[PDB]
Amino acid sequence: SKEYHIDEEVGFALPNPQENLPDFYNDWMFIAKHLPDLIESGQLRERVEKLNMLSIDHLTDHKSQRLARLVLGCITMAYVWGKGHGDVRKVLPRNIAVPYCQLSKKLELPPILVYADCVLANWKKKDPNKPLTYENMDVLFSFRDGDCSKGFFLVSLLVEIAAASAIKVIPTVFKAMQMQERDTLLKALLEIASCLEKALQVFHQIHDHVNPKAFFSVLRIYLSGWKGNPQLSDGLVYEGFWEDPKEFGGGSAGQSSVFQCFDVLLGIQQTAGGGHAAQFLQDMRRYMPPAHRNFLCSLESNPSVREFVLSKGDAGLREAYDACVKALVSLRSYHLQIVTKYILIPASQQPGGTDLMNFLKTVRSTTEKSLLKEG
Ligand code: HEM
Ligand SMILES: c1ccc(-c2cnc[nH]2)cc1
Repeated sequence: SKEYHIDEEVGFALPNPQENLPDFYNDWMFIAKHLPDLIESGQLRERVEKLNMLSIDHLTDHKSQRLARLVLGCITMAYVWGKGHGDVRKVLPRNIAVPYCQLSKKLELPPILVYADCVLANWKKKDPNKPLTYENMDVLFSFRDGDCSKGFFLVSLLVEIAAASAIKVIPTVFKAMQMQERDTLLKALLEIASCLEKALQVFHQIHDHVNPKAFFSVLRIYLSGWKGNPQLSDGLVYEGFWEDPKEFGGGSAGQSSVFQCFDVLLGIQQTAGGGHAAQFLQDMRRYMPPAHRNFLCSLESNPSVREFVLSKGDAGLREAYDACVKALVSLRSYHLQIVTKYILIPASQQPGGTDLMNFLKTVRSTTEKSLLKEG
């Protein structure tokens, strides 16, 4: 279980992320902490081009390597996208590309900013004795003033944390199936449903902290990657590390282990078949920390909860199972309504969307298809 790097309180999020690196990395830190100013005044690219190549050896534990990935990922997005108006750099200068690629190799993550960087490791409490609540929290790194990165990253994190309450019930579910403990199983499924239902109320905060225009025209640009992307159609050159340009997708909650883990738990076969949705979410597991992709693989290998419940002729168990599935459907329906507000409407107002909505609707429909009763 410890091999899976799951926290009792914060689940897949990194507990108490580190905020400072060794003084040896001050040159990186200085750029990452001043991105909005450096990007806006046109100083960011020259500063990156001027860095000396720093060795990754003095980053000696997981938390410091994770902070360094966050730093280097944010700087890389700023260097590639610049001021976010379509002037793009196609080559990442060796003095940053090399350590970023070596550090990424060591962490078994791709050399692009991922969800586990900009959400799961990108946070702090304001006051260490107050709860994990939005008002008591902040992000460590933003891209531009007004980009709403705080509201976007933290609300994602707060959903991620609410879902965590359900993760610790998972071994109860499997124990109860194998021990033939019907009441324990039912109580465990109801508890999972309850937490997933709570996570939905958390998502409502998106409307308070994120504004559609800033999201659509700024933050979305900085989180974009270079896979299937016409602005960088062969991907990015990581100078001095690979000879040929490489394609990696940009930051995506398709990379969240929370939602992928409940679909697997419940037998929702989100990654089955050869369709586009299934392959994208399968591919995103490559963008998750290895301990969390290990967790998902081990869930896949357990007896099927859905098969257990379907074979008992037990209405209580069916209804509890269905409450879990329904909770995921309600989350995904609410999320679709967010996407209409934050992407479809802004894109209509500026002087594509259907493929996005069709991906999301495929995943919601696959979830709905798992209901045992029409729920
Ligand atoms: C402004 C708010 C948001 C917008 C515009 C938005 C947009 C999108 C888009 C475009 C995708 C498709 C995948 C991709 O392009 O990378 C997606 C997928 C997804 N988003 Fe969001 N999102 C928002 C907030 C959230 C939050 C707060 C969460 C909670 C962690 C979340 C969880 C998901 C999940 C899990 C997927 C994968 C599909 C699924 O499992 O249903 N999103 N989102
Ligand atoms: C950081 C935080 C959230 C996201 C996201 C939300 N929905 C899809 N991706 C991507 C990066």
